[PDB]
Amino acid sequence: MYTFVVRDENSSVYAEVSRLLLATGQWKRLRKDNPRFNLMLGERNRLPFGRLGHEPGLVQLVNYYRGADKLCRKASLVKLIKTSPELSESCTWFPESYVIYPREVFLAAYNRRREGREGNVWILISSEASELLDFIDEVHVIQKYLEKPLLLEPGHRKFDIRSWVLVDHLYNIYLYREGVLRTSSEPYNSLTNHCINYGRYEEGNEMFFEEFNQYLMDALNTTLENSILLQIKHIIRSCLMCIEPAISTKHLHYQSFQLFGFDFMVDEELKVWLIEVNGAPACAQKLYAELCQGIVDVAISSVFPLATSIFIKLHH
Amino acid sequence: MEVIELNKCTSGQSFEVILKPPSDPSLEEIQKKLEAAEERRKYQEAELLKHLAE
Amino acid sequence: MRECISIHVGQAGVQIGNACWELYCLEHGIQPDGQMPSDKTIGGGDDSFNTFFSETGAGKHVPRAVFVDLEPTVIDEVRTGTYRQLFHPEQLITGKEDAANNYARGHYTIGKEIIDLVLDRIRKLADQCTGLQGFLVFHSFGGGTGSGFTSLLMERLSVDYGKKSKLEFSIYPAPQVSTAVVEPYNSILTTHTTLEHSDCAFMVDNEAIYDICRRNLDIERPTYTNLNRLISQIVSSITASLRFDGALNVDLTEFQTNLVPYPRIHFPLATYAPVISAEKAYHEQLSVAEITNACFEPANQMVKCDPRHGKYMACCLLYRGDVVPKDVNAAIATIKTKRSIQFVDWCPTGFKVGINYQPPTVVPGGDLAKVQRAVCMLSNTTAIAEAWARLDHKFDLMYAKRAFVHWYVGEGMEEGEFSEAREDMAALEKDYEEVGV
Amino acid sequence: REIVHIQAGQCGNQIGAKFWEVISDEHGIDPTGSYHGDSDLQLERINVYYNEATGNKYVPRAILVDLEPGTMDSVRSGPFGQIFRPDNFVFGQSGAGNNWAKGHYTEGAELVDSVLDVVRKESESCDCLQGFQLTHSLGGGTGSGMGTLLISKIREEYPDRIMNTFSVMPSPKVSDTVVEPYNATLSVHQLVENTDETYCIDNEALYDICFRTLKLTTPTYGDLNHLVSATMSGVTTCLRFPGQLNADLRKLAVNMVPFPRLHFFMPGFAPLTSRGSQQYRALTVPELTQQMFDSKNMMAACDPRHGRYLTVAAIFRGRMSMKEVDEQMLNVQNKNSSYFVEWIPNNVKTAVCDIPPRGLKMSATFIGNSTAIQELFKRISEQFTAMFRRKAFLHWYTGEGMDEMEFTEAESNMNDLVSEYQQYQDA
Ligand SMILES: Nc1nc2c(ncn2[C@@H]2O[C@H](COP(=O)(O)OP(=O)(O)OP(=O)(O)O)[C@@H](O)[C@H]2O)c(=O)[nH]1
Ligand SMILES: COc1cc(-c2nccc3[nH]c(-c4cccc5c4ccn5C)nc23)cc(OC)c1OC
Ligand SMILES: Nc1ncnc2c1ncn2[C@@H]1O[C@H](COP(=O)(O)OP(=O)(O)CP(=O)(O)O)[C@@H](O)[C@H]1O
Ligand SMILES: Nc1nc2c(ncn2[C@@H]2O[C@H](COP(=O)(O)OP(=O)(O)O)[C@@H](O)[C@H]2O)c(=O)[nH]1
Ligand SMILES: [Ca+2]
Ligand SMILES: [Mg+2]
Ligand SMILES: [Mg+2]
Repeated sequence: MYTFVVRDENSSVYAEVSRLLLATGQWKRLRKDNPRFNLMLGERNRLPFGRLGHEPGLVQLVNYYRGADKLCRKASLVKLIKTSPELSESCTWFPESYVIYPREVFLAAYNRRREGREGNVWILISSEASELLDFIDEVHVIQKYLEKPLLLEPGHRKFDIRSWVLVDHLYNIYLYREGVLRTSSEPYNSLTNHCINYGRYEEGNEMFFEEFNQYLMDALNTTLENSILLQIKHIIRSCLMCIEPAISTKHLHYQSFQLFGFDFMVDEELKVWLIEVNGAPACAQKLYAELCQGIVDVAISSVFPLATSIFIKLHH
Repeated sequence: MEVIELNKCTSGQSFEVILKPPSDPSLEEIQKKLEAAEERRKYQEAELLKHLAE
Repeated sequence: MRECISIHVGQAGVQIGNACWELYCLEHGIQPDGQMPSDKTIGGGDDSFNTFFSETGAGKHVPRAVFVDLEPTVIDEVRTGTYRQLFHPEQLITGKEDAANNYARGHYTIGKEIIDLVLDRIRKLADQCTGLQGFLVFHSFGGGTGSGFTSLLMERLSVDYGKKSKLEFSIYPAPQVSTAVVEPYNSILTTHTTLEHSDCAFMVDNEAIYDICRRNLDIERPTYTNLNRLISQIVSSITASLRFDGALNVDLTEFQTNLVPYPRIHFPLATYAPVISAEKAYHEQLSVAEITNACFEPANQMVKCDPRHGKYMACCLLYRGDVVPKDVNAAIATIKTKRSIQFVDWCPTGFKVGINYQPPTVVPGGDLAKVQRAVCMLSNTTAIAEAWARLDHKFDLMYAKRAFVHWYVGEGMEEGEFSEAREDMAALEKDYEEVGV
Repeated sequence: REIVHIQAGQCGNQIGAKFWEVISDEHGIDPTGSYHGDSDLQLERINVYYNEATGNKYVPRAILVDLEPGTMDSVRSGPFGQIFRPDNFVFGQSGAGNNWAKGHYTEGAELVDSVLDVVRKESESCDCLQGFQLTHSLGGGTGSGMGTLLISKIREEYPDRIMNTFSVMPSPKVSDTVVEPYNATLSVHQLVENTDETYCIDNEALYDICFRTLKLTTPTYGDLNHLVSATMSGVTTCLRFPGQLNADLRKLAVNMVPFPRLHFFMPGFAPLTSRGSQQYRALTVPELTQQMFDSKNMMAACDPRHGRYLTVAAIFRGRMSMKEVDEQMLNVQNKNSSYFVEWIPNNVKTAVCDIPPRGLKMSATFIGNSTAIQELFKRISEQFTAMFRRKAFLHWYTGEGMDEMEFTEAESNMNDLVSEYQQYQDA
């Protein structure tokens, strides 16, 4: 029997996972503060990483990577990309982004394109620097709004892509084969959060990958793999590998795995851009069972065994 | 980077290497605390002996 | 030449001191009888080793050391051991019945009956010192004696020698080798009462020594002897600068200067490589670079914690054996590229290096093999606060119920002292968290 | 660090005799008091229970106490009768008639100072006396009433020493008289307040073990006492043989008793051994560890699954791998972490001793401070109230000076004890 503890009751994903682990009959859930756990589905905030891996006779795993927040908070993510050499200063796949605290770097580059007539619409989206900058004072990230998003028809709709990525204790990088396409139901006028019509063109403003592949073929004469997914695999891999020496638990007294959500926007020229990385992502309702079983298979049961895969290994 | 203040001798050497620059109670009070604990201990002992006398 | 006095308190202190003084005697070529032929200056001197030994008219070299246990069983083995002639009887002070794992019995009740005698033997040592610089105090956090009588002794030394440095070698409690359920209580209490009295403290988590023994020495069930021989290697690394020629960490003041910029944050992490089994038949000798790089693996630290998620305020490397500066700076330049080493903005990202050409000395019939080169790193990283968080959480679990509290109150203590010590610890964790994020 | 042993009453003296028999065979001391064994280990801590006499003879530090002469004449006639210091037989003549009042207020008051004189004369010749050990039942009169009187006196004279009792609890299955629930309840009031550790040996449990487990159809008191003496040797192994721990009464108390009145331990033994029946297959360490935590091996009839362990101490005896013992112990705690309180971290201590008990190559003794012990006290409380609500059999006590009030107070204190144990069962 294995033992495990839940300490984030909001996590839909790890609710799923704890239910699966229970229904294997080889896992038992403990009281939230029993230290004698094999596995910690831990909190989102102030997770007590200094307490793991000090229980004699207990292999401990946790579903978060200490340090990963530096990829999953807008300001720190931008910082990391600019400052780290693996990301090469201005790499090709991040929008121009700046940290301004509620300024000098923003003006120097932005006024060049305000003078050069090239579209100067950074992002709460405005074109006058003062209008949004002074408004933010009422930390924020100032990013270039890609004014040429990809046209999606019928409907002329803007969209974003979420891919779910699992990093296991060995630092394998697994991309879930099913990604999601969060569509905007209303057309675009020269924000796609499902939290903000809905349902006209496809169920719940969620377009899946088989469907989006067929659209890309029929409309644009290409494959999802070739046009978009290669760039997505390149970005996921470059990001996770920049921070590997800072977060890897290879020689540690406890072990980390973590599920990440990578958010991309594709422009009109079929180039892929990284919006944000999320450390606590929510799966799509159709995909919950499959992805959560995959977590159990490759992150949890790989360490705590019992007695074709749904992931692509991004090789490093 | 920059190696500084190297000192040698027949047992070894020492040096610094730099890579980046930067951006009480008295005896009186002790005896007071200890004796207060003493009085508390002797008082509890007396409460015991009183209970036993009852 | 300024003298240093060693004080070993309770069982852990006494047995670790044993291990250290035997190692020191092997290192300085001093025999089990107190004779050092190496010493041509007969009867005295002001040599570096004289920091730790005094000389008699009969050529006997005598530890500037006092052993102090509230019960006689352990110090009596010191009295009938291989090194019986080494110590003058007065140096070995023993009580009669112990502190029963109770901080308050060791501090208050049994403590006050022996504190004055200890202080007078310590003054008998101090009066044979031309220029005392301070004391090295060896003790456990979790014992009754090591906890309570140590904090009492520390307060008194502060008053009798207010100008002398005091360094701690402190054993942090680990359930694998544990002796009492209340050890978190004793730990918090003694830390809170000793803090302002202690200039630099080297913490040793019995968990870390234990796993090091099992993993790197292939010993399934480490005894105290294994743990203490290894511990004395690290201690000797840390004190060799006081017993030998060099320019780095030459007095106890320089330990605070180089390692402790803030007085409260005075717990430097020790890391030590290589720990290689004497039973390993074929062993490949590790390079300067391999052992320097081992210094940034947690599995070699005296306390398991993750320095990547903290900041550095200081960093020393003490090498012993075949080492040369060019190889050290080469290893450092390699490591900075590949590892997460962040300092505080108000400190220099730099390393203070100290090299002693003579390889680490090993006790014959031990578990450690000879190596051509070893290193002991002393880093003041905020990540050591992980130990405090652990301790404090355990303390909180018990204290929420006042479990065992009555044992303390029953020796004269007040519940208030518990809450006071815990608030001090919470402060300490907050200071660490501020410096480190 | 010497211990002074004291056995009082019929039951007191029988289990005590069996204890001294057992550990005297362990330490290689014959009935004439001479050492005829094969290891220095057997003497390294012989001072804890024996004094040295002329000619290198060993004499138990044991005071034998009764209000009747019968049982103690039986002890003298017994196989190890001659090993006891004759001066240390202190007896009255009238008896206590299974009556707590007689033991505590009338017949035992006459005798108690004489007992205390023999105590004193054993303490004065003790380099550093840790404390006292009492064996007695709680359902009769001498052991119950006079034993608790003695415990109160001794606490008066030696307030800073450890008081330790092995206390047989009464049960209707093994019952001499209907007034045992009275004698026990009065007794528990005393034990709650003047002892640091009390091993709750329940006669019910001993009977069930003898019946169900050892397949003895009609168990005597001798069989029940074989079990008690096994458990007592096991519990005291660490005082009597040297280990990594360097064991003593006070540190055991500190480590076992989070709250002063909750100091009543469930003992257990494994493997369960019938008298004389030889055990040919030694047990594996997993086996000792599963059995030792089995309810069928508990000497107090409580179901440990009905409560939570506050603290646990376990003692393994024999040549075995300490690695495997740690593995299995950690194993039990981690597989049943529900039944161990989480607000006392690392609340299970394990010691080992190389020397095994006579007859076995592998054995394990268990000392549990579980809240489930409330069951035992509840049982006595029920039996008590069933009579007391009709003031039945009270004349035996009021005739000796006692008043109904003292009974109501005793009942009330025990019900309080049950409430505390319950309080921490849900914390
Ligand atoms: N590393 C190491 N730890 C030890 C040694 N001896 C005891 N300990 C640890 O010390 C802690 C308990 O402190 P002790 O020194 O044994 O207690 P004490 O100072 O002798 O205090 P009392 O006996 O209670 O009066 C436990 O956590 C043990 O793990 C030792 O020789 N080496
Ligand atoms: C007098 O007899 C004995 C004494 C000792 C003992 N002696 C010295 C220090 C100790 N620390 C702990 C000890 C340490 C940590 C947790 C503990 C204990 C005890 C119970 N929990 C939960 N136990 C100790 C041990 C014995 O059995 C394990 C024993 O036999 C019954
Ligand atoms: N440079 C850019 N060009 C085009 N759209 C952009 C953009 N930067 C952000 N967006 C849009 O902003 C929307 C929401 O902003 P953002 O990426 O900061 O949070 P999010 O989409 O990941 C949801 P949440 O913040 O709740 O996790 C995205 O759906 C995306 O369409
Ligand atoms: N296990 C065991 N229990 C006993 C023995 N003798 C008596 N008892 C129990 O002790 C109680 C009677 O106490 P007893 O010692 O005979 O009374 P006392 O001698 O006047 O103090 C009853 O509950 C009996 O079941 C014995 O030899 N072994
Ligand atoms: Ca000299
Ligand atoms: Mg001790
Ligand atoms: Mg009878």
